Amino acid sequence: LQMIDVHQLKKSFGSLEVLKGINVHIREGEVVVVIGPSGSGKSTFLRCLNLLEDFDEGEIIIDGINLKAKDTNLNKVREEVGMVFQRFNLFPHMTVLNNITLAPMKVRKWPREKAEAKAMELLDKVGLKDKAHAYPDSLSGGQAQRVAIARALAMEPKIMLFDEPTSALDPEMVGEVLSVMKQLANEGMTMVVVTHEMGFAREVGDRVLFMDGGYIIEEGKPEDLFDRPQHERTKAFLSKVF
Amino acid sequence: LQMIDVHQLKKSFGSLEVLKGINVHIREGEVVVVIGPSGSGKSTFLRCLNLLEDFDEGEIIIDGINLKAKDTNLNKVREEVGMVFQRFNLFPHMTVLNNITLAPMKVRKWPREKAEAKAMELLDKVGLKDKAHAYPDSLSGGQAQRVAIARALAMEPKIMLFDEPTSALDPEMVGEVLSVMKQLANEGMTMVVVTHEMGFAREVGDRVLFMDGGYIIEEGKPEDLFDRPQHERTKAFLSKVF
Amino acid sequence: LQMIDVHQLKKSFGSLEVLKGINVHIREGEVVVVIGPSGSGKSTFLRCLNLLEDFDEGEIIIDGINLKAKDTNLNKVREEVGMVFQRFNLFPHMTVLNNITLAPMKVRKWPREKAEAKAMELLDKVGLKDKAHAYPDSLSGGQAQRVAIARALAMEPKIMLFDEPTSALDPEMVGEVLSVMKQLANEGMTMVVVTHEMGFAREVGDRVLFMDGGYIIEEGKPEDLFDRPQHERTKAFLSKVF
Amino acid sequence: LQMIDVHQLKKSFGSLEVLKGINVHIREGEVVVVIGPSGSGKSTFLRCLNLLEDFDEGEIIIDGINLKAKDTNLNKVREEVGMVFQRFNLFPHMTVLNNITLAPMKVRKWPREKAEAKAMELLDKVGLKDKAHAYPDSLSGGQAQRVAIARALAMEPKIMLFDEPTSALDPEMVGEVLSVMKQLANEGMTMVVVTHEMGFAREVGDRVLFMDGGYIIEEGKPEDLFDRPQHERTKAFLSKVF
Ligand SMILES: Nc1ncnc2c1ncn2[C@@H]1O[C@H](COP(=O)(O)OP(=O)(O)S)[C@@H](O)[C@H]1O
Ligand SMILES: Nc1ncnc2c1ncn2[C@@H]1O[C@H](COP(=O)(O)OP(=O)(O)S)[C@@H](O)[C@H]1O
Ligand SMILES: Nc1ncnc2c1ncn2[C@@H]1O[C@H](COP(=O)(O)OP(=O)(O)S)[C@@H](O)[C@H]1O
Ligand SMILES: Nc1ncnc2c1ncn2[C@@H]1O[C@H](COP(=O)(O)OP(=O)(O)S)[C@@H](O)[C@H]1O
Repeated sequence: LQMIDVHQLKKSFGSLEVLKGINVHIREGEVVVVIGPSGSGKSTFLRCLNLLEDFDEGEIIIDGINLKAKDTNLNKVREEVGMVFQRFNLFPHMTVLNNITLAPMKVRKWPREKAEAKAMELLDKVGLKDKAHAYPDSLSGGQAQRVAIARALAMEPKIMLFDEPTSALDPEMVGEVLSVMKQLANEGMTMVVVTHEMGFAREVGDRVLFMDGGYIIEEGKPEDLFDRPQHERTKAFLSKVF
Repeated sequence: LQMIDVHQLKKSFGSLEVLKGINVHIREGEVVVVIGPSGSGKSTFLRCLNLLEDFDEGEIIIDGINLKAKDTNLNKVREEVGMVFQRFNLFPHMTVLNNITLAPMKVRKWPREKAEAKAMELLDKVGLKDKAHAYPDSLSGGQAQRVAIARALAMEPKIMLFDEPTSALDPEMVGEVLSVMKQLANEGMTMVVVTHEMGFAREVGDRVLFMDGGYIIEEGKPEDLFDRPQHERTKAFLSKVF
Repeated sequence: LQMIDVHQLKKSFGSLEVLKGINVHIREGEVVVVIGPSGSGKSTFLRCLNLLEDFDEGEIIIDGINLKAKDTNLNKVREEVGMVFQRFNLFPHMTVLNNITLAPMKVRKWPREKAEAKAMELLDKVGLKDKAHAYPDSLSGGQAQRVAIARALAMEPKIMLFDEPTSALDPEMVGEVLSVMKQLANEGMTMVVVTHEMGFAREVGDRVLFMDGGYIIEEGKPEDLFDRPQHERTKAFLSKVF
Repeated sequence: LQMIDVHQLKKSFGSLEVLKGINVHIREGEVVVVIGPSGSGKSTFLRCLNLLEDFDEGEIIIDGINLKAKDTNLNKVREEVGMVFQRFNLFPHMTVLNNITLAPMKVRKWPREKAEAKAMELLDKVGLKDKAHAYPDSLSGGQAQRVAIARALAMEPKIMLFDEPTSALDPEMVGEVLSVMKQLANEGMTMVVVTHEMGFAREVGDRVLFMDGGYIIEEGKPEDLFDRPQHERTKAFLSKVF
């Protein structure tokens, strides 16, 4: 039924409880956009979904695989979840092409040639096939972020997580990244995107999750939550940032 | 998380097992369209959601109310779920106005004045204000189905069930009913619609459920399931519709 | 002057030269019927006149506007040319009415009321006023093709292109479509029609263009070209529709 | 009559309508400054003039060339319009000289000697003739922006666009760049400058365009618009600036 099933997820960092009982259902092929004030645990939530973070209480089931089960291979689960961070996504001492074939070649044992062809295909999809042999330090922010997306997709994941991938870029470079993300959404990839770009949220998001202080205060279709919020805290957040 | 939660639902008629274990998650505000071969249990399924049919196995929770809770709770489920049939939704020997107010007054103990006011606003919603005092025998099939909707809505339900609502209608009379259902969808009503109007599904439906022989064989976004069906039984059914 | 002026038009799809020097003059109000063997470039020619294809060599002037001039707005020219394809002409997720008012409201900025009123006039003209609120999937081939025509005319174009609009229809629904086309011809609309229905060409065509292998082998009034063709290739082709 | 002619321009990202109908007339030789609240669409507007962004409605004509004209023709627009961004204008891994000659040689097919002669002439223009063989990492931010201008100018554009050209600079380095831009203005260049440097605007601008939420709320001579604004939105923004 769901590609991502989260039940009463709780997470603390010592004395500080960040996630206070998150409940989420995301269907395969759905694009879920997460918004909310800072410190609400948006990034922490993504990190949990990417297995970069252990969790205290709750249950997380990815593609029918409970992360707490005996027979669960967490590295295998980590193979089906791709993630793009706000900033440093590439190894600097590696070329674009090699950054992309590294995991597929190691993890999925693809021969160097099967990996590189797939990488050239993803580079073309993001419009940077000509940068295959360049190093990250020579890319613009917008180009590096697109390559970061190609790299994550090279593992052919079932889910793609995005933690404010454009929040850092200058306005000129924002579109080229969102454009790739939109293209990716039209392809049926299950996506979870933390972002402040409400235009992208409305246009390509299937559902929006309003996270505030460790809780999902409201949930709903973009149109319904942005223009018909049902909770004052939601209207509050939406008004102040407008 | 879900207005309608269905788990491993099974329904048999002694020997005949109509529902072979279906699972469904419908969120508040979603419009779900159900399509599939005859004898697949689509209608029986709806009648289980409305407590019109009892089930042998599985679990059903509507708006947080389990369908196996005390009757007193089941009554609120009954009141909160509205349903429109192929035909026969109105009492033929009763005016349009009286058909609409009957249940609110009798069940919700609403007073005459409040019930009629609501009924009149609803007649405006479906475009049949001037038909308030007419009898069903004086309405076209298209106007009768619209009155059926206003009647189901008079109870202020949180969910609206439609079982092939326009199927008994001439093609010329289908649009006006679909138009009203679309308006209801835009207002955020949780809807479960069993229909053959595929165009309507593409425009108004959030998800489509393909049922075949008592099983939910495929589920997905209308465009995805319609244009790029993944399972063979789905493809087979669509090759007869498209 | 000349509603359509094409000089030495050449078109290639890679190393495949499809049109190799097309020359055509079509004055306003003329109904030009294009015939010829398969793969002659008939559809390609129409695609070019509708700006769906960029051409390699030659000139194309639509109502005095050269498509290669620096001050030419190619989009404004596309607004002037309506097209009806052999098959998929309507958005499946929209009603008949909404299919027709989409471009007029979006492109010509007509308020909903002015667009819908004009859409109803056209629906009536094509005899489908009672289908305004129906969806494409509920239409027969014949009805859908007539709505496709109604839709194209909604933009009030100066030219109407038809790529074998009845070739796909059963012989039962061919009539209603040609009928609308005949009525459109009687109204003075400049038309270009690719068709195999030679009965329509003789009756409504002001001129017939015999295309073969990317060249216009012969041109002339229907009677003259069908009854007394001058080129043996023209006679060869006509004797075979026999 | 206008080097830049913009009519009812609209640009949207889903429901987000960034530009809501902009009309702009800029004559050859005028210097137009654009000011306004963040999110008004100032940068998006400039990106439309340089064919970096595509638009939904209305039309743009640059130097008699329409932006919806054939490509081979749009390339001439791209060549005639230069632009300086707030930060990333140069390739950090190549020298000042090579940065300036790159496009001229690659795009305009200018030979090396001609390209370098022009680059040297332009370096004298911006006052960095001794920086020809330096790398961007050895230039102050102010020197780098002056090189960005020389670089944009090497293509001999008819129009120069500036998107907050000095905004990322220390107040101490803002003057040297404004000085170059002032010189460029005295030379008769058509310029569009999105900037917060009001003093510069009063001296160098022929007109000012105040943008607010996708609209050009007010326009006029710098002194008139700044010192005696007519509209409330204009007054409101200015109370935050002066
Ligand atoms: N590793 C670690 N160790 C200790 N504390 C952490 C850690 N990571 C986050 N935090 C804190 O958790 C809160 C949510 O961070 P989050 O970034 O998830 O909030 P948003 O993404 O909503 S801004 C915020 O105070 C972060 O400072
Ligand atoms: N009361 C009763 N008693 C015995 N059998 C019944 C009964 N009611 C239904 N059936 C049968 O259930 C199947 C699904 O009906 P359903 O109408 O749910 O299929 P669809 O809605 O998909 S056409 C089909 O064979 C119906 O003949
Ligand atoms: N997009 C594209 N890409 C590659 N090739 C194409 C394309 N479109 C057409 N062709 C070919 O051009 C020829 C004429 O097609 P045309 O349909 O114009 O011939 P008729 O209309 O006379 S049957 C025939 O081989 C078509 O296969
Ligand atoms: N690619 C993309 N996708 C979605 N939304 C976008 C995109 N690009 C811009 N926008 C938005 O356009 C608005 C104006 O940006 P503009 O930078 O033109 O405002 P100013 O220059 O006035 S600060 C603002 O909300 C920007 O967030």
